[PDB]
Order: sequence, then C-alpha cells, then structure tokens
Amino acid sequence: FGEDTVPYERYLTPGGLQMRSARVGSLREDIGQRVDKEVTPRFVELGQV
Amino acid sequence: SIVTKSIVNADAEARYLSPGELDRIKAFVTGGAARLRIAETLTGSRETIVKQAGDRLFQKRPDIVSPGGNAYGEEMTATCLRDMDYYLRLVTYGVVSGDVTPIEEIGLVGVREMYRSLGTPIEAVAQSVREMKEVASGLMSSDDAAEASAYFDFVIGKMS
Amino acid sequence: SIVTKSIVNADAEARYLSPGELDRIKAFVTGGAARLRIAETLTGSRETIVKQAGDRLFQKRPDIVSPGGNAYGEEMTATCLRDMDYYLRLVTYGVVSGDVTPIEEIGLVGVREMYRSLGTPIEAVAQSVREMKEVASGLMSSDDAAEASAYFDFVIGKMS
Amino acid sequence: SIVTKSIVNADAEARYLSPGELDRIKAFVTGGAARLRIAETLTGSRETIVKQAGDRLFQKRPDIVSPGGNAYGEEMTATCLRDMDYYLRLVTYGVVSGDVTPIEEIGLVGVREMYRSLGTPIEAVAQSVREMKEVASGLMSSDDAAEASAYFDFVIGKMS
Amino acid sequence: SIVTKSIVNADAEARYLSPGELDRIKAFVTGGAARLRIAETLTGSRETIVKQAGDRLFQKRPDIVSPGGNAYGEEMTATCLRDMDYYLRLVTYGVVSGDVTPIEEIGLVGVREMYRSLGTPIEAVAQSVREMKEVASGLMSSDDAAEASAYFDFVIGKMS
Amino acid sequence: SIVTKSIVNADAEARYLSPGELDRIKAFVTGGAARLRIAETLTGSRETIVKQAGDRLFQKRPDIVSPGGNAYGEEMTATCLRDMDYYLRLVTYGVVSGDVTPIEEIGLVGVREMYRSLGTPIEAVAQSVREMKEVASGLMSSDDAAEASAYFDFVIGKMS
Amino acid sequence: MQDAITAVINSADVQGKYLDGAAMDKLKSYFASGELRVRAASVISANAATIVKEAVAKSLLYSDVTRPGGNMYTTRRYAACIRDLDYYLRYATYAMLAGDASILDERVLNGLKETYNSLGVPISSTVQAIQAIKEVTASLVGADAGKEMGVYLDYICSGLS
Amino acid sequence: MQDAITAVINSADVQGKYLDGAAMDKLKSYFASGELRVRAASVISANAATIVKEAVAKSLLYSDVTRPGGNMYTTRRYAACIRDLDYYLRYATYAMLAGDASILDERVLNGLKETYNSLGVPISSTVQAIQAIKEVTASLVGADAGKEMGVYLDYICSGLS
Amino acid sequence: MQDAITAVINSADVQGKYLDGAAMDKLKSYFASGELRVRAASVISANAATIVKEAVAKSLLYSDVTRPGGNMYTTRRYAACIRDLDYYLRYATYAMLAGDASILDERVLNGLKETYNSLGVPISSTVQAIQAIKEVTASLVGADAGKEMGVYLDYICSGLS
Amino acid sequence: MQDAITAVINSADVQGKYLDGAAMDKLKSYFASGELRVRAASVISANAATIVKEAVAKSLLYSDVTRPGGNMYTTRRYAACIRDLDYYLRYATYAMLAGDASILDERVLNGLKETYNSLGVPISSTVQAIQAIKEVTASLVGADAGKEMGVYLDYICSGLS
Amino acid sequence: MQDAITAVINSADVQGKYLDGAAMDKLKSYFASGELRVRAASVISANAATIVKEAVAKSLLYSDVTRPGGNMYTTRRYAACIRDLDYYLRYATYAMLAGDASILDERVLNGLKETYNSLGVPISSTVQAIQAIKEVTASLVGADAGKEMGVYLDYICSGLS
Ligand SMILES: *[C@@H](C)[C@H]1/C(=C/c2[nH]c(/C=C3N=C(/C=C4\NC(=O)C(CC)=C4C)C(C)=C\3CCC(=O)O)c(CCC(=O)O)c2C)NC(=O)[C@@H]1C
Ligand SMILES: *[C@H](C)[C@H]1/C(=C/c2[nH]c(/C=C3N=C(/C=C4\NC(=O)C(CC)=C4C)C(C)=C\3CCC(=O)O)c(CCC(=O)O)c2C)NC(=O)[C@@H]1C
Ligand SMILES: *[C@H](C)[C@H]1/C(=C/c2[nH]c(/C=C3N=C(/C=C4\NC(=O)C(CC)=C4C)C(C)=C\3CCC(=O)O)c(CCC(=O)O)c2C)NC(=O)[C@@H]1C
Ligand SMILES: *[C@H](C)[C@H]1/C(=C/c2[nH]c(/C=C3N=C(/C=C4\NC(=O)C(CC)=C4C)C(C)=C\3CCC(=O)O)c(CCC(=O)O)c2C)NC(=O)[C@@H]1C
Ligand SMILES: *[C@H](C)[C@H]1/C(=C/c2[nH]c(/C=C3N=C(/C=C4\NC(=O)C(CC)=C4C)C(C)=C\3CCC(=O)O)c(CCC(=O)O)c2C)NC(=O)[C@@H]1C
Ligand SMILES: CCC1=C(C)/C(=C/C2=NC(=C\c3[nH]c(/C=C4\NC(=O)[C@H](C)[C@H]4CC)c(C)c3CCC(=O)O)/C(CCC(=O)O)=C2C)NC1=O
Repeated sequence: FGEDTVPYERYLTPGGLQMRSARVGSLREDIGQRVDKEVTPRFVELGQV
Repeated sequence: SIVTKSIVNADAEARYLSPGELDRIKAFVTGGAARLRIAETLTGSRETIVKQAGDRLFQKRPDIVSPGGNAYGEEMTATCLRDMDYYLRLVTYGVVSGDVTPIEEIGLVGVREMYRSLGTPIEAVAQSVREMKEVASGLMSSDDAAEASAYFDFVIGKMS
Repeated sequence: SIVTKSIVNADAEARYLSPGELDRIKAFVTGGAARLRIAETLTGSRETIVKQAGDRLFQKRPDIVSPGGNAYGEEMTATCLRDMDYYLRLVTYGVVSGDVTPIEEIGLVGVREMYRSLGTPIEAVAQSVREMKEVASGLMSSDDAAEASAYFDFVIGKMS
Repeated sequence: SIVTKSIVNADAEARYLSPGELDRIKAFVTGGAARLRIAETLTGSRETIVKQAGDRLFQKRPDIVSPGGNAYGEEMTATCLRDMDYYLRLVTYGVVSGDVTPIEEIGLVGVREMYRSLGTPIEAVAQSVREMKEVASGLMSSDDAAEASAYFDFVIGKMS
Repeated sequence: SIVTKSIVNADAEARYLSPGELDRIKAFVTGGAARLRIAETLTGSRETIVKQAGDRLFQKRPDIVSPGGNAYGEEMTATCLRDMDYYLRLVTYGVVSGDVTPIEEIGLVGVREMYRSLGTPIEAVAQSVREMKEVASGLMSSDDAAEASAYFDFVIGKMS
Repeated sequence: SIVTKSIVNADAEARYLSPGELDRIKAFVTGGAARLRIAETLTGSRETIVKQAGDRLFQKRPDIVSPGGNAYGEEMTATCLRDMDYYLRLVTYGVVSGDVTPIEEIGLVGVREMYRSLGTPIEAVAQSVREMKEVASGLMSSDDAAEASAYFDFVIGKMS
Repeated sequence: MQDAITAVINSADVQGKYLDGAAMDKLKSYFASGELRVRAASVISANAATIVKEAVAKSLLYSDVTRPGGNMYTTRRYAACIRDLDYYLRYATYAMLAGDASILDERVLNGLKETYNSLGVPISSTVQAIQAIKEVTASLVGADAGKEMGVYLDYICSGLS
Repeated sequence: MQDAITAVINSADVQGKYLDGAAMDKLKSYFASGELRVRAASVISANAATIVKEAVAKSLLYSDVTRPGGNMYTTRRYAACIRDLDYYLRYATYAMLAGDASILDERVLNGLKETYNSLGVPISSTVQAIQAIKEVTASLVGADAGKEMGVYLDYICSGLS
Repeated sequence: MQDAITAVINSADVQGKYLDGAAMDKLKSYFASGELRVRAASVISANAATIVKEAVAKSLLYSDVTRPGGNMYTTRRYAACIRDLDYYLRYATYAMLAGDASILDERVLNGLKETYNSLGVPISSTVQAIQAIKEVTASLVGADAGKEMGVYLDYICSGLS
Repeated sequence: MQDAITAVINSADVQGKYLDGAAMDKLKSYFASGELRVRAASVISANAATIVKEAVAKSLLYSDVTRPGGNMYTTRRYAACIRDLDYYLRYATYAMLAGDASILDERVLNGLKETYNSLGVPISSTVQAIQAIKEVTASLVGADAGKEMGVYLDYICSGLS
Repeated sequence: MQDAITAVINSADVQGKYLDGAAMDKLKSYFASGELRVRAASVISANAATIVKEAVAKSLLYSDVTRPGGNMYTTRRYAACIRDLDYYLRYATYAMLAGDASILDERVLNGLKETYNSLGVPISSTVQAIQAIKEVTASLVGADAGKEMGVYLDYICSGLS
C-alpha cells in the first residue's frame, strides 16, 4: 500500500479459505468432485426430428 | 378413440348415435382424468423406462449387442433405444386415446415386414416391450399398471 | 518385510535381536538375489502376464463381461485390466519384501468391502489372480514359480 | 420379541417398566389382532406366494438354472424353494412377534458365512426374497402390505 | 423420549433402527393427542393442584411446619410450594414427552444427596408428589388420571 | 455480472446499494433480452465464426501453421480452433453477464504465462480474437456488433 | 429370555412348521390377557415399596431372623434382604408381563439355591416372605391378576425349594 | 460471490458448454424477477432500521435476554446485537438481489456459529430475532419478494442453528 | 442428544415456565411429521448401502482421489471412506428421526474437522460426497422428506467446513 | 534451512566442541559433491522453463485435469500449476545445492497438503507432475545428478503423501 | 505348546542329561520330514476353505442335524459349525507343521468336549465330520502326508470321544 491506500485482505490461511469456500453454497462443482459432462442421449437425439 | 369408433359406426350406419354410444363417450370422459394421469406418469418417467428396459433387454439377449448382431455399435444401440422410445410414445398415445387404435395405426401395421427388411429380431423387440411393461409396472401403481399393461400386451401380441 | 517382522518381534519383548532372528535375516539377505530376479522377470513381463491372464479370465468367466455383468464395456474391461495390473504390482512388491505384508497393507485390507461397494464378484477377482499365478508360473523356473505362487496364493486366500 | 426387548431394556436400566413402554406394550397387544390376521392370510397363501416368487426368481435370473449356477437340478431347485419357504416362514414369524428379533436369531445373522460356504449368491437370494415381498404386497391389502414390507425390507437389508 | 432412547440404543449398537422400533416410534407419534390434552389440562390446573396438595400435606403432617422443622418459616414454606410447582412442571414434561427421561435427567438424579444435604425429608417429598397425584386424579378424567398417575407413581417410587 | 459488481461494491462500503446502482441493475435487467439475443446468435453461429476467423488468421499469419509453427499439424490446428471456440464461449458468457468479469476470471488471468509456457504467440491469439470479432460483427446487427465489440476489444487489450 | 410368543414360535420352529391354531389359541389368550398384565404391572410398580414393607411386617418382622444372631439382624443384611424381595417382585413383574417364567428361572434362579445354601439364608423363611408378597399382591390388584402373580411367585417358591 | 447469472455461467463453464435452452430459461426467469428484487431492495434500504427495531421489540425486548444475567444486557452488547441484525438484514438483501446464497456462505456463515459459541451468544434467541426480521420484512415488502427474503433469512437461520 | 420433544422441553425449562400453545404447536408439528420421518428412515435403512454406492459412483470414482497418490487410493482408505459415508448417512438418519441436529454436532462434528486436518482428508471432497448422498436419497425417498434429510446433510457439511 | 555444512556445524555446536576428523570427512565429501551440484544447478537454472513445459506436456496436457471440469481447466489455475511446478523445481534445486531436505521441510511441505485440500488441488495429479519433472530432469542432466534431484523430488512427493 | 524338536529337548530337561542317540535319530527323522510337512501345510493353507466346504458337503449336508429339529439347523448354528471346522483345520495344520499334538492337547482339548456336552453338540456328528476332514485332506495332499494328518485327526477323535 502507498501513502494513499487503505489496507485490504491480501492473503488467507488454508483453513480460513476452507471455511469461506467449503460450505454447501459458494463451493464449485469441480473442486473435489469428478464432473461428468452430461449430454442429451443419442437415442433422444435420433428421436428428435 | 372410442368416440371415433362410435362416430365411424354411426356414420357408416347413416344414423345418429344410440344412447348406449352416448354412454360410451360419457364413461370415456369420466375415465379421461385417470388416463391422463397414467400418460403423464409415463411421460415424466420417459427416459428411465427406456434405459432400464434397454439394459434388461441386452442382459436377456446378449447376442443383439454382440459383434455380428443387429445392434452391435453405439449408434445401432441408440437406434434400438430410439425404437423403444417410439413404442413408449405410442403406448402413451394409446393410454390417452383409451384404445389401441393409434398404436396399431402408427407402429403395428407392417412392423413384421419392416423388421424383416431391417434384419431385426421381432421376438427380441417383443421382449424389449415386455421389459418396458415390467419397468412401467414397477414404477406405477397396480391398477394403473394393469391399465398400461393392457396396451403393452396388445403391442406384444402384435409383435409375436 | 522379514526384517521388519524380526525387529518388531524383538522389540515387543524389549530385547536385542535373537540368533534365530539373525539367522532368518541372513536367509532373507541370501535369498534376496533370487527374489530380486523373480521380481525383475515379473516386472519385465508385466504387460503380457496381465494380457494373457485377462484373456484366460474372460474366456473362463464370460458372465462378468457379458451385458448385465460388472465389467461389460471397453472402459470397465480396461478398469479390470488396471486392477489386475495393480495386483501384479503388489505381487512384485511382496516378492521384493520377502513376505505378504505390503500386499496386505495396500490392497488386501477392506478389499471385500470395496468390491462389495463396487458390485464386483470377488470370486471372479480371485479367479483373475489365479490366472495371473498360472501365467506367471509358466514364465519362470520351478522354484521361482513356487516362490511367486506363494504370494499369489496368499492373495487368493485373502480374496476367497 | 418386542415385549422381551422391553423387559431387557427395563432390567438393563435396573428398574420397573416405564409408563410409556407400558402403553407401548398395550398398543402392541391391540395391534396383535391385526398382525395375527396377517399371519392367517400369509399361512393360507404360504404355497402360492413362494411358488410365484420362485417362478419370478427363475424368470429374472436364468443363470441360476443355467450351467454355472448353484441351483442346477431338480433337488437343487427344490432346496432353493425350501430356503424361500423357510424365509417366508421367518417373515410370518416376525410379523407375529412384532420385531425382527426372531429372524435375526434364527436365519439372518451369519447368512454371509452360510452362503459363502454354500457358494450361493447373496444378491441373488436377496433378489429372491425381494420378489417374495413384491408378490406378498400384491396379494395383501394396503395396510397389511405396509406392515409386512418393513420386516421384508429389513430382510432385504440384512441379506443384501 | 422413546425416539431418543431408540436412537441412542441403535447408535450404541452401531446400527440403523429396525422396524421393531420404528413401529413403536410411529405409534408414539400417532398416540400423542391424549398426552397433549393431559398436558394442557395439567398446565391449566397448575396452580390449584399445588395449593390443595400443599394444604393437604401441611394438615396431614404438621411436623413440617413444626418449630425445629425443615420448613419452619414463611419463605421456607414458599420454597416448599415452589418445589411442588417444580415437580408438577416435571410431571407435565413427562406427560408431554411420553417418557420418564425428562424427570430422570432434570429432577431425579442427585435428589437423595441434595435433600440429604438440605435436611428435607424425602418421604415427605414423596408424600407431596402423591398428594399432587390425588388432587390431579380427582380433578381430571379417570383414564387420564391413570395416565398422569403413572408418571406420578414413577416419581414417588424414585423418591422412595 | 453488474449485479455482482454492485453488490460487491456496496458490501465493501458496508451499506445498502445506492439508488443509482439500483437503476443500473434495473437498466441491465430490462436490456438483458438484447444480450440474450447476441449470445443466441453467437451460440448458433459458433462454428462458422471459428472456421472463417481461423482461415483468416492462418492466411494473415502463415508462420504459426507452417512447419516449425506452434499450431502446425491437424491436431494442433484443431487445438487452436478449440481455443478460439473457448474464447468465443467466454465472449458469450460476458455478453450474458453484461460485464468483462467472467471473461477475465476464466480466460485472461495468467494467459500470458500459460501461452509463454506453451510457446504459443499471444499476438497471434490476439489476431485470432480480432478476426472472430470481425466475423461476428459482420454476422450480427450493428448495435449488437457494437455491444459485443466491447467484450471482444477487452480480450484484445488484455492479450496485447 | 423367552416370553409366550417366542416360546410358541420356538415350539413351532423345532418341528419346522408354521404357526397353527394349536399355538394361536394360546397366542389369542396372551393377547386377551395382555392389558390385564399391563394394568397389574402398573399397579405393582405403583405400590412396589408398600408391598415389600407390608410383606416384611406380616412375615419377617419380630422374628428370630431379625433378632440378634439371626439372618436379618445387621442393617446391611436387612437392606440386602429387602433388595432380594423387591428383586423377586420386579422379576416376577417381568415374567408376568412376558407370559412365561424363563426370566424367573434363569436370571434369578441360576445359582440362587447354591448361594443361599453357602450363605445360610433360610429358604423356608424366604418362601414365607414370597407367600406374603403373593397375598399382598392378590389383595391389592385383584383375583385373576392375583392368581397370575401367584403362579410365578410359587414358581419362585418351587425354584427356591 | 455468485449471482444467478454467475451460477448459470459457472455451471455451463464446468460442463464446458455454451448457453443451451434451459440456461437461457433460467436467465429469463432471473430477468423477470429482477424488477421485484430491485423494488424489495429499495423498500428494505428505506426501512433498514425500522425492521430491526420492531423485530427486537417483537422478539427480544422485555425478557431475560435484556434483563441482567442475559447476553444482551449492556448498551455495548445491545448495540452489538443491533449491528448483527443490521448485517443479517443487509446480507439477506444482498442475497435477494443476487438470487444466490453464495455471499451468505462466503461472508456471513463462515465461522459464525463458532464465533457465537465462543462468545456465548444465544443461538435460539438470535434465530428468533431473525424470524422476527423475516415476519416484519414480509409484512412490509410484499408476498413474493417477502417470501424470497424469508428464504434467504431462513438460510441464515439454518446456517447459524 | 436431544430430539424435538426434549428440545422444546429444555427450551421451556431454561426459562422455567410450563408448556404454552406457542410451544405445544411444535410438538403437534413433530407428531404431524413423525410418520413421514419413520417411513423415510425405514426406506433409508433398507437402502443404506446403495445410497453410498451410487453416491461414490456419482462423485468420487474415476477422480483424482482413487488414483495412486490420492487419499482413497489403497483399499484400506477406500473402506475407511465408505465407512465414513456410512457414518454420515446413519447419523443423518438419526438427526432426521429426532427432528433436531443435536446428535450431529454432539457425536459427529465436534472434532472431526481437526481429525480430517490431521489425516489430510479432503474436506471439500467429503462435502461433495455428502451432496451426492443427498441427491441420491432425495431421488430415492421423495422431495418432502428428502429436504429434511438434506438439511441435516448440509449441517454435517457445514460442521465439516 | 540447513545444508550439510550447517548440519555438521549444528551437530558439533550442540556438543560444544570443535570439528573432529569425521566432521572433516563429511565436509570433504560435500566439497567433492559440490562440483556436480553446481553444474546440475546451472543446467536446471538455464533450462528451468523447458523442464516444466516437457513435464506438463508429458503428464498433464490433453487429460481430464486440463479439460473442462478439471482443476487445471481455467487459465489462472493453469498458470498456478505452472508456478507450482516452478516452485518444486526451484526448491528441489535448492535442496540439491544444500544436500539436505530441510528447505523442503520448512517452506515447501509446511501445510502444503492442507493448502491443496482446501483449494481442491489433485494430489495424485501433482504427484505425477513432480514425477514427470523428475524424469525430464534426469534425462536433461544425467544419471547421478538426476538421481540426486530425484531424491528431493521424491521427498516432496512423500511429503504430499 | 511344544514342537517335536522341543519334545526331545523337554524330555532331556526332565532327565537332566544331554541328547542321546535314541533321540538324535528321531530329530534327524523330523529334519528329513519337515520340508514335506511345511509344504503340505502351505498347500492346505492355500486351499483351506475348500476342505471345510467339501467336508460340510459330504458329511453334514442333508441330514437330521441340519434339518429342522437338529442342532445345526439354524444359520447361527451353521456359521458356528463351519467356524469350528475352520479352527479344527487350522490347528491340525499347526500340528502337522509342528510335529506334535501338544497344540491340540492344550489349545483345543482343554474343555472342548465339556463345552460340547454343555451345548448338546452331537459328538458322533463331529467325529464323522473330522473323518470327512481326513478324507478331503488325504485327497488334496496324498496319502504320504494323509496318514500324517490322520494321526493328529485320530488324536482329535480320541480326545473328543
Ligand atoms: C423412636 C424414637 C423412633 C422409631 C423407631 C422404631 N423402629 C421400629 C422398628 C424396627 N427398627 C429396626 C431396626 C434395626 N434392628 C436392628 O437389629 C438394627 C441394627 C442393630 C436396626 C437399625 C427393625 C428391624 C424394626 C422392626 C422391628 C423388629 O426389630 O423386628 C419401630 C416399629 C415400627 C413398626 O411398624 O412396628 C419403631 C416405632 N420410630 C420413630 O419414628 C422414631 C424415630
Ligand atoms: C477385474 C479383475 C475385475 C473387475 C474390475 C473392476 N474394477 C472396477 C473399479 C475399481 N476398482 C478399484 C480398486 C482398486 N484401487 C486401487 O488403488 C487398488 C489396489 C492398488 C484396487 C484393488 C477402484 C478404486 C475402482 C474404481 C475406479 C477408480 O479408479 O475410481 C470396475 C468398475 C466398476 C464401476 O462401477 O465403475 C471394474 C469393472 N470387474 C470384473 O468383472 C473382474 C472380476
Ligand atoms: C434359492 C433362493 C437359492 C439357492 C439355494 C440353495 N440352497 C441350498 C441348500 C442349503 N441352503 C441352506 C440354508 C439354510 N438352512 C436353514 O435351515 C436356514 C435358516 C432357516 C438357511 C438360511 C442350507 C443349510 C443348505 C444345505 C442343505 C442342508 O440343510 O443340508 C443349495 C444347495 C447347495 C449345494 O451346493 O448343494 C442351493 C443351491 N441357490 C440359488 O442359486 C438360489 C438363488
Ligand atoms: C490458436 C488461436 C493458437 C494456438 C493454440 C494452441 N493452444 C494449445 C494448447 C492449449 N491451450 C490451452 C488454453 C486454454 N484452456 C482453457 O480452458 C482456456 C480458456 C477457456 C484457454 C485459453 C490449453 C489448456 C492447452 C493445452 C491443451 C490441452 O487441453 O492439454 C496448442 C497446443 C500446443 C501443444 O504443444 O500441444 C495450440 C497449438 N496456436 C497458435 O499458433 C494459434 C495462435
Ligand atoms: C431376605 C429375603 C432374606 C435374607 C437374605 C440375604 N440376602 C443376602 C445377600 C444377597 N442376596 C443375593 C441375591 C441376588 N443378587 C442378585 O444379583 C440376584 C438376581 C436379581 C439375586 C436374587 C445375593 C447374591 C446375596 C449375596 C451377597 C450380596 O449382598 O450380593 C444376605 C447377606 C449374606 C451376607 O451377609 O454376606 C442375606 C442374609 N436373609 C433373611 O433372613 C431374609 C429372610
Ligand atoms: C445499564 C445500562 C442499560 C440501559 C441504559 C438499558 C436501556 C433500555 N431501555 C429500554 C427501553 C426504554 N427506555 C425508556 C426510557 C425513556 N424514554 C423516555 O422518553 C425517557 C427520555 C427515557 C428514560 C429517561 C422507554 C420508554 C423504553 C421503552 C421503549 C419501548 O418499549 O418502545 C430497553 C428495552 C426494554 C427492556 O429492558 O427489555 C433497554 C434495554 N438497559 C441496560 O441494561
């Protein structure tokens, strides 16, 4: 920070980041889980005219 | 539909519909809500019916998905499950219409000649629709399972 | 290892290593060259052992790879061959260590619960390890085949 | 029984029965007429339920009667139907007694060791008693099937 | 409650709750309106039962209000009637809970040591709860009187 | 989104959102239909934009697809077109969100280090994004082109 | 232990047969008497200490056992004796709720005769105490529930003797 | 934090896909609800302190919490609880504007229960104060927007309890 | 532990007052939902293993964690992970039957974060596994009781975080 | 951090005496190895980015980790993975120059498992990435100096274990 | 226990003398036999479940003891019986490796007969079951070690009969 900059939170502990972003909300689908690319099935695609 | 059957009979007779026939559309109208409930149940559970029936069909008849079979590849397996989706949609049409007339008129006349031209085992198609009946009766209530299985047994009888 | 077992048995009764444990460790050291040769030929032929034993397993038990089976499909077949390669690697670890405790600590504790959760027939996994035993025993001398088949039969006993 | 488990809890805590569990025993006594009615209709239909469930079992899993299965032969299928008859008798015993304690202390714990020594597939016999509970729920009334299906599902869970 | 007892026992045995406890839980759930009605009856008559039973105790046993007695003094008698209100509140807790665990965990563990310290006669406390039982049973209907007096005699039995 | 930016600013100020920011959110909410139209046009024409812009890129900079180039070969060219499709997808995300925040979060932070480690010319990636901007601006309406060109030129400026 | 329904279920399981009318008659008898058993158990648990104190007053007090040198003289000994008496009452209540005396002849009478012979406890005096308990319960809870209690209580007497 | 648009974009990005029909349907639903969200945010930003002051009047005042021995006794503790309810209402307004609870999980509920357990703050009383805030906001804002605010305030209650 | 009954009893008891209708309606609501809780618990107890099976298949299988170097690589650690998910499912069934999340932070959550931090267990991966359990049991049981089950599953996740 | 020289000085200093002959032999062994250590450090410091490029192309590229849904998908996460591999290469060069792994114990393995578990970083995939770094470095520098680098790279891997 | 090699050591301990030739030749005979003993023990260790399965299949299967009314009818009784047979096979393996029956005399023949008389276990059924153990082991290994197995199994016959 210079002579004009208010301090701000720059770094976190891993435990603090886990508290912030390991709850049920605000946790991404691809953090600790295999993401299967879901797709419309090929038989439904053939059944679509 | 039974209104279409009665109106065809009355028009070919060149008369008006008898009070017994007016009772036919009357009772059909009263049963319409339950028929719509059964068809909506099948429509909501559409993909699960087709997938489980396909897996159990391929378990009971492994040769059709073996190499050299009619449905070896993934695209041919998709065509199998697509035919199954066609027949499930026809079954829902028959459940809504209250009779087997749309099922017969759309996908049961010339089905033997079509699948003979395609080289497709018609008895295994019948087994597939039987597995569809089993999965639908599994995830449907018993009286509604009997109501759907009437049309399912009509399809099996036309295949066999 | 045998060294670990001897040190643990001495330390449990709080003494230095006994002459019997020294003789056992000396036998372990002298047999180290032969054990290293067995592990070397196993890890050199690790691909053909898994290939031939998987082929013999899938010929003898087609139900696990037929549709409806646990390993039906190319991805599940590759996963089964990966499991067979994992157990062959653990067999090489046990051959190097001179006993069965690395195989026990890595891949034989909770194996029944794991494969029950996976839905895999544990007797068919034991049949796969038995085919690996036969193929590997055909690739060595008689004493080396017996020595490796000791660890293989330990894996058979833990699976069945 | 639920009465003997209540008095086991009572002398485990080393005092007389609580008023809540006394009224609970009263509720069990008043419902025991309905449980005994379920016992009458089940022991009346003790043959047709097990025969239809066995036919459904052989229709679902033809590999039992195929070569490679455990129950190959007329005496083997007779003993399989005898096992299903014993388990149906145990479910009726549990419906009479009000708890899963008689099934547990007759034929439900140690069933893993039982069918491991027999070679019998535990998931296959779980599927067989699942078909038993489906045919039983088909033949019962709604409240009676809801009462018996909890004990049946406990058999499914502890024998899966 | 019985829910807490069953969950605690199943947790100690490291198992799910069986249907033999689940039917007990749902029976306790369904038979709740009578206990609720007794609870609002008791908390409607929460004052007058305490007043009449305190009057009956101090007329039956004047040694409590005798000089040199434990409750000699107006504030001592006020705290005695407050203790009667406490145990009536615990009886309402047990009635609305359907179990003896709230009375046991709040005002039965350490009561003997507590009144052994304070010098208050434990048999006279039991007489006070018995007199509250008689006043409440006179005030309310006979089956509800038996249901409330069940918890009341549990309290006086744990007292003496 | 701009809603996310306004909420983040108001949270940093520890106050409720200013009515100017409410009017900004109101204007974005009303104008989101045009943004959805732009994103729908880009999604529908995602393949022709990538193909034509890749052809114009490879004609303008032949060194990257000549031998010795970073994208020489059919699989490397497919990977380059996959990167262009990725950036067009991020442009659609930014058009939907109404700001450059998802574009910067997903595909601009560390892009210089990533392409420096890969050896890919970042100036030629910027040229590819510029040709994608030109083809998209030719393919949509002029106000839509001016709206999408802000996000496109943001990507141009952050790459350059 | 083994109550009435598990007893008839075990009798059926030994022959390997489903439950028929020859056990279901006793099962209907148990379910007809069940609320009688529960109400009698409620009354006995209500008056449990009073039954013991009237029983020792009418059978055990002012006797040679509570004289010095007797088998009920010291305070620990008297506390142990009344502990045995309401143990017998509570386990008889358990058997009365169960419908069978498996709990009585097993978790009370496993080695009770041998330990009383080793200690020197008078078996006849304990039988008189149990008969006093039976008379108090019969006079306190009724005729049919009283004789249902008396069956298990003189079963305890036969186990002691 | 994420809004509804950011959640849709993140889901499509994790799938590696463009905006399909269902994603555009969710975007259209959020753009339909944005008018009500803006109006509710303006109403709450007007009546910020009023919701809190009759919420503590409904739920907290004239009780043992306010009385000595209670956790909200001193003026410092009262101003602390007023500030906490102001923060809860403002962050619920943030979540109602965004259409997601990501800001609630990131900046409120992270360690909030551990903080209140360390400080001795009554969880049940704080929850009841948030229910009072929910009732006052539902009475003051409307039906659908008040229900949305109630959903996010009940999310705060579930994360705190 | 506390269920809803003991929870409202202690909430009345800490203020020392009797049961009023604003507390009696809580017991009435619990007795309204009790049969739903019993039927959902019976379904989950019947299908306890397959919930974990399809949850691990949905979330954890073929990921980084089962590969060499991952936390559930060896069969011992895989069986420990299945055991942990069985623990979470059984205690969440207990919390759903009780109607109060006391057994979760009283027998699961009070030290499990420290234990997982000491073991190196990925807490976010366990959270995703519990979310997979929630989706599987919501599809299996139904929305109405699946929401109540998911409340305690998110309680377990929030305690783990 | 401690090298071999500071380890010898530490071991003599906590004894309080001067360097005896065994200390001289250890120092001469380190000075003999120092030529190879300096040459290997110079080669790695020159071709620092090429090793990371080859290892990422060998182990991480064209996989599900760098595909959408993986943790190396987003380009900030890709640049973070590149920075982490530069961290491992640079601190392994530091540990090779020191002849000891105290630098890795103090700045590299200090809570790295907790950091990666909180972020969601694949432990198995980063172990394979460090293995690819080990193979590329052993190919670049030689058998002996590559083995010397691989000792500390496997130390970083076993710290990640 | 004590082995065959320690048997002559214990006999010389009782006699207070060194080894004499009448024990030297027996020790040399044990040294000559020990490799086939330890290898046959290895073989039956590898195939240990098959001995129990075939013994149950050809001795106890379809009999009065396993039909209703039998002492091996129920699933618990079957599991206990196959566990007893597995323990019998394991201790017979121990003896045939060790050269002495002291392991059976101490760790099996302590009170097994009296426990079987207490449980009502059919002694003749166990004797024909261990005859089946003899036949399966002699078929698996061969008669050269089959008679050596049958010596200790006849020791089991004499102890249990
Ligand atoms: C008089 C001021 C108090 C009092 C006494 C009282 N006691 C009894 C009866 C009995 N007391 C005992 C106790 C003991 N016997 C022993 O041998 C010993 C240890 C040495 C003790 C502690 C017994 C056994 C009896 C029963 C009579 C018997 O001995 O057989 C009574 C009679 C009560 C009755 O119902 O008969 C009385 C009146 N009671 C008081 O209120 C004063 C405190
Ligand atoms: C092959 C002999 C049999 C078989 C195999 C099969 N395995 C799986 C899936 C998995 N198996 C494991 C087991 C291990 N992981 C380890 O690290 C070790 C020890 C080194 C073992 C033993 C795991 C973890 C999986 C999951 C895959 C993953 O990596 O996450 C399958 C797939 C089942 C599925 O539902 O995906 C199969 C088919 N099946 C057979 O029929 C043969 C008997
Ligand atoms: C039928 C559902 C499946 C199956 C059957 C099968 N059973 C047997 C034989 C036996 N089964 C038992 C089990 C029990 N006996 C009991 O009394 C009880 C408790 C009530 C149980 C659980 C036993 C002991 C036998 C052996 C017969 C005996 O008593 O001697 C067999 C024959 C095994 C063999 O190898 O000969 C079979 C095949 N197998 C299937 O595939 C069906 C799914
Ligand atoms: C095309 C305009 C230019 C070009 C491209 C090129 N890229 C790669 C390799 C990769 N690029 C990425 C980048 C991204 N991943 C993301 O998720 C995003 C944002 C959504 C970006 C921008 C990645 C990950 C790779 C690695 C591929 C993989 O999936 O493993 C290559 C291949 C280089 C190689 O050595 O294989 C190429 C050729 N090259 C050009 O010359 C054009 C300028
Ligand atoms: C009282 C009716 C008569 C009496 C008896 C007497 N009892 C004891 C002490 C004991 N009582 C028991 C009985 C049981 N313990 C149990 O756990 C159970 C099952 C529920 C029973 C039935 C036992 C085992 C003892 C032994 C020691 C003990 O206190 O546990 C004594 C004391 C013996 C001594 O002094 O050591 C006596 C004298 N005597 C009479 O005169 C009454 C008629
Ligand atoms: C020891 C420090 C301390 C303070 C200061 C304190 C203040 C305090 N004043 C209150 C109310 C109040 N205080 C007043 C008093 C006043 N109104 C006027 O007009 C006068 C100017 C003024 C007093 C001179 C009134 C009227 C209320 C009630 C407001 C309401 O209920 O709407 C309340 C809420 C009622 C309750 O106690 O539940 C508190 C907590 N509590 C504390 O523990």
